[PDB]
Amino acid sequence: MNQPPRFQNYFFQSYLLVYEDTPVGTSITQLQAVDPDGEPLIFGVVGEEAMRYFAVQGTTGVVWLRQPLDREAKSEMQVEFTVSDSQGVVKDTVNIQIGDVNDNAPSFYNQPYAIQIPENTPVGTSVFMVNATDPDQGVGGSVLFSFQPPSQFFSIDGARGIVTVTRALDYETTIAYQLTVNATDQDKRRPLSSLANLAITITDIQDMDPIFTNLPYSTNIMEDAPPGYEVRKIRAIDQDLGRPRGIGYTIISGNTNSMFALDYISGSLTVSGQLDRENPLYSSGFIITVKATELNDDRTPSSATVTTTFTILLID
Ligand SMILES: [Ca+2]
Ligand SMILES: [Ca+2]
Ligand SMILES: [Ca+2]
Ligand SMILES: [Ca+2]
Ligand SMILES: [Ca+2]
Ligand SMILES: [Ca+2]
Ligand SMILES: [Ca+2]
Repeated sequence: MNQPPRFQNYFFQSYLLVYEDTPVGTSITQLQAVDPDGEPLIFGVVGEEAMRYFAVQGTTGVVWLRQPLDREAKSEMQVEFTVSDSQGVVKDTVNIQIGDVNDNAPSFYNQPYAIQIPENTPVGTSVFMVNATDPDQGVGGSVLFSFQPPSQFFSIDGARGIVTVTRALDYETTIAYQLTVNATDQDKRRPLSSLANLAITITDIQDMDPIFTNLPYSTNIMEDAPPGYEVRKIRAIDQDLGRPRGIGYTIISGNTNSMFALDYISGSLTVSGQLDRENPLYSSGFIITVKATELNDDRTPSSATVTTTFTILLID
């Protein structure tokens, strides 16, 4: 009594691994069967998808790949093979798993990457997160982030891609950082990587005292010089250039007999009294000190001040 053949390959009970990089023409396996009748057998494969991907040599059982594979497109196939004798056909299904190779670089997303942060951001603070996927499996899909070149002022966490400030920032030294993030997969035979720019703008904070312009201020004037005559226009600026504050100008000392007047807003230092060169109160001249004070929006004084001391002499 003729008996139908039986397939034997382990992979009918489990899966047949075919790596995605297998070239067209490669023999991916050989079907094996037993039949008790001393009779030739014919091997093949059925189904439109399977017959397009695989060729079976009728006579030997050898299975060949007809078509290129791509795990990231299709990771898996159900495939029915057949073995035939003089009596009929036997069919069994095989789950064919498409094995992964590291053939994709990491991809950044949510670009462009840029942030604005103020110069007083504390060391330790996390200011950005990069995002990247890699569709490969295992270590070939595991991403490590780093800065190339590395930064003295920022770090990025290898696994999480979180950027932190690692040294005190300062608008007065550096207003912009152009950093470069690297994303590398962990596949040790063939690693792959890609790059993204990260733009960090720095923002100004009031942390600089004002400073006097056009120094020095020591001036000689005619002893005859009348009331209203401008000795000098005094000028100071907020060194915080991003959102400067107004300045208030005062005379602190040495203005003997209220001889001079200093306009609070304009800095115009003028003669107010009648000059008398040899009066014993000021025969040596005037050693005047002047203060510029940064003002709050609402015109009340701040603590940011600067003083300069200069001499006014009187001439024949
Ligand atoms: Ca048979
Ligand atoms: Ca692929
Ligand atoms: Ca990869
Ligand atoms: Ca892959
Ligand atoms: Ca600063
Ligand atoms: Ca500042
Ligand atoms: Ca200031």
